[PDB]
Amino acid sequence: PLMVKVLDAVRGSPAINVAVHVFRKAADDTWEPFASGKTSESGELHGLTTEEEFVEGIYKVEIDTKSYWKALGISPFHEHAEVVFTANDSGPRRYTIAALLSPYSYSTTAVVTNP
Amino acid sequence: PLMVKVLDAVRGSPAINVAVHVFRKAADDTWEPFASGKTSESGELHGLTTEEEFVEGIYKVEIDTKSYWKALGISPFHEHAEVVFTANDSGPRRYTIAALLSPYSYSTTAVVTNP
Amino acid sequence: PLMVKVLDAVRGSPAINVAVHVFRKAADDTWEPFASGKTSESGELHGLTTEEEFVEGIYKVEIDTKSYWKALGISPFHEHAEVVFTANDSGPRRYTIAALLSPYSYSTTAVVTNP
Amino acid sequence: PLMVKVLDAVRGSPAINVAVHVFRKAADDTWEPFASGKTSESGELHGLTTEEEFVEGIYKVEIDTKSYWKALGISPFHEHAEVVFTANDSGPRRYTIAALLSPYSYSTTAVVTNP
Ligand SMILES: CN1C(N)=NC(=O)/C1=C/c1cc(Br)c(O)c(Br)c1
Ligand SMILES: CN1C(N)=NC(=O)/C1=C/c1cc(Br)c(O)c(Br)c1
Ligand SMILES: CN1C(N)=NC(=O)/C1=C/c1cc(Br)c(O)c(Br)c1
Ligand SMILES: CN1C(N)=NC(=O)/C1=C/c1cc(Br)c(O)c(Br)c1
Ligand SMILES: CN1C(N)=NC(=O)/C1=C/c1cc(Br)c(O)c(Br)c1
Ligand SMILES: CN1C(N)=NC(=O)/C1=C/c1cc(Br)c(O)c(Br)c1
Repeated sequence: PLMVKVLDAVRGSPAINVAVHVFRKAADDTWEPFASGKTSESGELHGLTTEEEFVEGIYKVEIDTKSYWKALGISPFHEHAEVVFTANDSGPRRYTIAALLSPYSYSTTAVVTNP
Repeated sequence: PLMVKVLDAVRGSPAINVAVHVFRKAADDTWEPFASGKTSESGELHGLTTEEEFVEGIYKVEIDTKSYWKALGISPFHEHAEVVFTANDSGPRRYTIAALLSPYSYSTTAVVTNP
Repeated sequence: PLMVKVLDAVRGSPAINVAVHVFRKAADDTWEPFASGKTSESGELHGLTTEEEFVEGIYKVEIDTKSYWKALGISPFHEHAEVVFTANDSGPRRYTIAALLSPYSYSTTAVVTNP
Repeated sequence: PLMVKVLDAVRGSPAINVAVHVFRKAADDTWEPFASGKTSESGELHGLTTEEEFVEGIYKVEIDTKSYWKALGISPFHEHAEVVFTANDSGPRRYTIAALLSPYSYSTTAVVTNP
């Protein structure tokens, strides 16, 4: 139900080995750890959560962009990219959180499907 | 070797049934028809060409965005989105041409892989 | 030295009356309030800080995109757009933080100039 | 009434000295030259046309992105960025055509205002 995809707009490629941390806003309004991983050779991170565990709520996806650009010898602007959204608030959905990265810019979109 | 993917940034979904026409710049410098199709339920168009036929050159991918937005009752700015690029000019590659659409904006990127 | 500009990709217009909150990372590694305001009729927010006060550090620009869309007869995907970056690490610069908004996507860029 | 602005997502700067060519679709359905220029140090191109001359029609803005990148020690993906749109179909408007450039991606938006 939750997948993250990261692309590199400088090289025209998947962004490989990018670290991702996912949080859920708790009953008390603080950010509780939820899931993490690194992108694959296809720039994708699967297997973050299960349908059962991915209940309605506010989630934060942090994508560690800065370390990615440094490893490539390219000077970056942002510390990371943070995507904060409400999930499943009309019922269970499958989410792809995509990020397209440049050193001084990024784009993020959600593709939300109903099985 | 050539795939086109189209996303809708208003609805957060694949852009389905979007018409695509692909041209190749000919020896004479004019735009010759090459391939066409419509996006699927996943917003993807596969099977445009074969490795054999997809030789080096300048290609144009025209995505008929205007008809897409009209069918949805949303007022659009652009007539279409046109992506013009040189392909295979360091050797054969697999290309994904992605377009993320809004009524008054679009983003396009290429994901270029080497099998 | 710090300006925020916000555009609406649905309407093709400035995003007016968008609330913005700016934080700076403190010596103790928490987010200290730094500046705030709302975008004007041109989608711009000037007058956030002064050259003297805008020293080197990690800054967070929170753009309250959800309320913008909730006001217009949308229900968007994101809670807000956050832009986190290190400022003035090579000396004083002027920063424009731009954001282009759609209901299920946004893009953000920085324009960094040396006066 | 018509302005073009071009930004560089790699450097976080205006894209300076970018060539732009503007065409209008003629009664006979071919592309007639209309206006041209190069972006300034602010990445902007003003003075393309006048209110009197900029009547309703289909316009094409060609932004010569390849030469921009070829000058800088890149070899980009796209030959150019083309933006094709109907102007003034509900009456006279002022248009800013913005483009944010990366080597393998670009985004383009319109800001359309009613003076
Ligand atoms: C379905 N639904 C409606 N109509 N309004 C909601 O807030 C809602 C939430 C929801 C329901 C289930 Br069952 C589920 O597994 C997940 Br996750 C979310
Ligand atoms: C995500 N994205 C953004 N933010 N700008 C884009 O052009 C874009 C494209 C995209 C490309 C592929 Br390929 C893909 O599988 C998915 Br999902 C999205
Ligand atoms: C490989 N190569 C190099 N080094 N410079 C080129 O222009 C080039 C082009 C090319 C070669 C093959 Br065989 C092919 O199937 C495709 Br289509 C493109
Ligand atoms: C100039 N400089 C260099 N070379 N490395 C730095 O970290 C740095 C920081 C800086 C200096 C001044 Br004076 C200033 O007003 C601001 Br604001 C930032
Ligand atoms: C105003 N108007 C309406 N209502 N429908 C149109 O097609 C239209 C076009 C138009 C009118 C003027 Br007078 C003008 O200077 C420019 Br230029 C465009
Ligand atoms: C144009 N644009 C795109 N396509 N993606 C962006 O983030 C973006 C930002 C933009 C930034 C400034 Br500064 C500006 O004056 C204008 Br007019 C637009």
